[PDB]
Amino acid sequence: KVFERCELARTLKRLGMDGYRGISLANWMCLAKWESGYNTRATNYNAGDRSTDYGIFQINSRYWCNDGKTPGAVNACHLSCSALLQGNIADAVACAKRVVRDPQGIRAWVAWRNRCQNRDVRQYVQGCGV
Amino acid sequence: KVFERCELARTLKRLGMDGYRGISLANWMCLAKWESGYNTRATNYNAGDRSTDYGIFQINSRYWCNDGKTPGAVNACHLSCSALLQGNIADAVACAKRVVRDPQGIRAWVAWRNRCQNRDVRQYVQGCGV
Amino acid sequence: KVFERCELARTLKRLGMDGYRGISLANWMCLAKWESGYNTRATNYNAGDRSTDYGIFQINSRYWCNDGKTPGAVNACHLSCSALLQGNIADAVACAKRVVRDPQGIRAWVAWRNRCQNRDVRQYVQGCGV
Amino acid sequence: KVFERCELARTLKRLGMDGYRGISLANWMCLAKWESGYNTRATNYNAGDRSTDYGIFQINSRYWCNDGKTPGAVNACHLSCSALLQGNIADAVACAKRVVRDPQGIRAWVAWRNRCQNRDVRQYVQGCGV
Amino acid sequence: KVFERCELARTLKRLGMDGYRGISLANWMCLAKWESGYNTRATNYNAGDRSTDYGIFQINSRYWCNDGKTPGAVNACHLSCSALLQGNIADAVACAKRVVRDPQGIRAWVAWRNRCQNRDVRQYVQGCGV
Amino acid sequence: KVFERCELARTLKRLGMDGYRGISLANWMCLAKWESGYNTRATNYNAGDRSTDYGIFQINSRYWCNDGKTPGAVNACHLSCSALLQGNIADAVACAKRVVRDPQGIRAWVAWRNRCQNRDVRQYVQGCGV
Amino acid sequence: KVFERCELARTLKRLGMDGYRGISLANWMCLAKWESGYNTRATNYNAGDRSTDYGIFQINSRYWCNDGKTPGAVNACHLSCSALLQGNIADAVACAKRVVRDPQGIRAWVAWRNRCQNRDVRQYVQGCGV
Amino acid sequence: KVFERCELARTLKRLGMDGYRGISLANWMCLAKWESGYNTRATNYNAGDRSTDYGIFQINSRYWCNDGKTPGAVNACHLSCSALLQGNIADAVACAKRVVRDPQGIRAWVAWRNRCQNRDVRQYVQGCGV
Amino acid sequence: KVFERCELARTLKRLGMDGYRGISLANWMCLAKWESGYNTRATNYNAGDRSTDYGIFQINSRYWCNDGKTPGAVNACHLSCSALLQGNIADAVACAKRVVRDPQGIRAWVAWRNRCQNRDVRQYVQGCGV
Repeated sequence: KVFERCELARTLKRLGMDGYRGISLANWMCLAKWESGYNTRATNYNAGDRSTDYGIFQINSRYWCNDGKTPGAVNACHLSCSALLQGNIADAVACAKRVVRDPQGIRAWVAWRNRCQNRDVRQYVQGCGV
Repeated sequence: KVFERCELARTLKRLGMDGYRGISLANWMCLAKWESGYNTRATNYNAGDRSTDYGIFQINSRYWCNDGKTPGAVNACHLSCSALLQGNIADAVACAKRVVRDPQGIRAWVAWRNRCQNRDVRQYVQGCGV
Repeated sequence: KVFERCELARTLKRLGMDGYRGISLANWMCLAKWESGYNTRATNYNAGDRSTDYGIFQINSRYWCNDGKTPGAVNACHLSCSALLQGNIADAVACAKRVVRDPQGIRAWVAWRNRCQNRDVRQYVQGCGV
Repeated sequence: KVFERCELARTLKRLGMDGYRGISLANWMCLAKWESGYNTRATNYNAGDRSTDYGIFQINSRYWCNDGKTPGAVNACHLSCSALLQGNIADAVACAKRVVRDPQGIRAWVAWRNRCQNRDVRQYVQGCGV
Repeated sequence: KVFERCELARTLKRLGMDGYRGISLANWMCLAKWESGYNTRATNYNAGDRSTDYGIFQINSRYWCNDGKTPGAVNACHLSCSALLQGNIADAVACAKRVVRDPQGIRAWVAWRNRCQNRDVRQYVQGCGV
Repeated sequence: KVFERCELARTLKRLGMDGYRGISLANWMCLAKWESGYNTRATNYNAGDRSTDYGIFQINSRYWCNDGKTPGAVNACHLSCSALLQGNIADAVACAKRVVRDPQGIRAWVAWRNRCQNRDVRQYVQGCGV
Repeated sequence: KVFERCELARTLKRLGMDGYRGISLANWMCLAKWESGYNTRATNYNAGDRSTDYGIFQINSRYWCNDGKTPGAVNACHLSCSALLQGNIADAVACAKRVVRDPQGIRAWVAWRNRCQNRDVRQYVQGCGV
Repeated sequence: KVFERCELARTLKRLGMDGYRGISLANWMCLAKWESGYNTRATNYNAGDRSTDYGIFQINSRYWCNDGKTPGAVNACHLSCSALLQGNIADAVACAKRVVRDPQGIRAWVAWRNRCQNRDVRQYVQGCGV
Repeated sequence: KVFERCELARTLKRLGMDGYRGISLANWMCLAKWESGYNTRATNYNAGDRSTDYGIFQINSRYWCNDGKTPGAVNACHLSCSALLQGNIADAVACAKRVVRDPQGIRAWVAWRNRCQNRDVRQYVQGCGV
């Protein structure tokens, strides 16, 4: 028997949660491969009120670029005049007899098992409990 | 028997949750492969009121680019004059005899099993409980 | 027998939930492959009132670009003069004898099983409980 | 026998839920492949009142682009002069002898089984319960 | 026998739900493939009153573009002068001897089974219960 | 029996959580390979109020670049005139007889198992408990 | 029996958590390989209020670069005129008969097991407890 | 029995946590290989209020570079005119008959096991406890 | 029995944590190989308020470089005119019949085990405890 009685108080004006605006979860995972890279800000834990962050506060830019006006026989396969961009330029240009991405192989992800769990995600106010 | 009695109080004016605006969940997962990369801000945990963030607060840009006016025989397969863009430029251009993406292979995802679970996602206020 | 009696109070003016505006769920998943990348903001957990975020607060841009006026024999297969865009430019241009995407393979997703579960998604106020 | 009696109070003025505007669900899933990427904001959990977010607060843009006026023999297969766009430009242009997308393969999704479940999605107020 | 008696109160003025404006559901799923990507805002959980969001608060744009006036032999297969658009430009242009989309393959979705379930979606107020 | 009685107080004016704006989770993982690199800020833990960070506070740039005007026979496979960009330029250009990425191999991810767990993610206020 | 009674006080005006804006988690992991390198700031722990950091406070740059105007037979495979960029330039250019990345090998990730766990992630205020 | 009674005080005005803006976690790991190098600032522990750091406070740069105007037969495979960049230039250029990265070998990551754990991540205020 | 009673005080006005903005963790690891080198600042422990650090306070640079204008037969495989860069230039250029990186070997990471742990990460204020 976890407890005979609670007997918390002889008087009380309230018990419980007012204005609960919180967001709760159990975002745990069980996998074989994760790719979360290629970002401009990442995994930064900032505790405290009135936090602030800026990628670029101010940029007074004037800009000229020329990838053209080329009178030559062959200009090909080229990324050029890229600028003022906040983010990732990935696999931008490819020139090939054959291009492939992520071929999944022969019998390459077979018979893999997961047995992962949690008991509860609970936010509560109780006079006595277990 | 978890408890003989609750006997919490001799007087009370309320018990429970007022104005509950919270969002609860159990977003746990069981998988073999996850790809969540290629972002401009990611996995940043900011505790505290009045938090603020800006990707680019101000940019007074003037800009000229030329990828044309080319009198040459062949200009081909090229990303050019990209600019002022916040995000990801992926697989932008391809020139090939054959192009493929994600071929799924021969017997490449067979007989894989998952047995994953949770008990509850519960936000509550109770006088006594188990 | 979980409990003989509740006997919470001798007097009470209310018990329960007023103005419950919350959104509850069990968004758990069991799968083999997830692709959630290529975003401009992602997985950012901001606790606290009066939070604010801006992708670009202000941009006073003047802009000139030319991908034309080309008197040459062949200008082809090219992404050009892209600008002021917040988001993802993916697989923008392809030039090939053959183009394919996501071929699903031979016997490539066969006999895979899932056995995943949860017990409850419950927001409640009760005097005594189990 | 979970409980002999509830005996919660000798007096009460109410028990239950007033003004319940909440949205409840069990959005759990069991699958083999999920693709939720290519977004401009994603998976951002913002707890707290008076939250605000802007993709672009202000943009005073002046803009000139030219992809034409080309007197050359062949200008072809090209994305050009894209601008001021918030979202995703995917598979925008293709030039090929053959174009295919998502061929589903030979015996490529056969005999796969799911056995996934939940017990309840319940928001309630009860004096005593199990 | 779950309980001998409820005996909740000696006096009561109400029991039940007034003004219930909530929306309840069991949106759980069991499938093999889901594609929910290509959005401009996604999976953002905002708890708290007076939340606000804007895609673009203000844009004072002036704009000139020219994809024409081309005196050349052949201008073809091209997306051009796209602008001020919030959303997705997908598979915009195709030029080919043959174009296909989603061919469903030979015996490619055969004998797949689902056995998924829930017990209840219930919002209730009861004096005692099980 | 964890406790005979709680007997916390003879008088009380409240017990519980007011204005809970916190975000709780169990983001633990069990995997074989993780790639979270290629960022511009990462894993920075900043405790304390009024924290601030800037990627570039101010940049008054004037800029000229030329990758064109080339009268030579063949200019090819080149990234050029990249500038003023905050983020990652990955696999930007490829020129090959064949290009492949992430081939998944023969029997290369087979029979791998996970058995990982947690008991609870719980934020609560209780007079006595276990 | 962990305790006979709590008997904390004869009078009290409150017990619990007000304005909890904290973010809690159990981000522990069990894996075989992690790659978190290639960043511009990393693993910096700054305790104390009013912390500040700048990547580049001010840069008054004037800039000229030329990778063109080349009248020679073959200019190829080259990254050039890169500048004013805060982040990572990885695998920028490749010229080859064959290009591959991350081939996954033969039987190269087979029968690997994880058995990792935690008991709780709990932030709470209780009069007496275990 | 860990304690007969708490008997903390005869009077009290509060017990618990106000304004908790802290971020707690258990980020422990169990693996075989970690690569966290190639950064511009790393593992710097700065205790104390009003901390500040700058990568480059001020740079008044004027700059001219030329990698072109080359009339020679073959200029190839070269990184040139890189400048004013804060971050990592990795694997920038490759010229080869074959290029490979991270081949995963034959039976090279097989039967490896992890059995790692923690008991709790708990921030709390309690009158008496164990 | 760890203690008969706490009997801390006859009067008290508060007990607990106000304004807790701290960030706690258990970042312990168990592995076989770690590579955290190649940085511009590292492992610097600075105790005390008002700490400051600068990579380069001021640089008034004027700069001219030429890697071009080469009329010779073959100029190849060369990093040139690199400048004003704060960070790491790694594996910048490669010219070879074959290039490989990190081949994982034959049976080279097999049967390795970890059994590492911690008991708690706890920040708390309690009248008496164990």
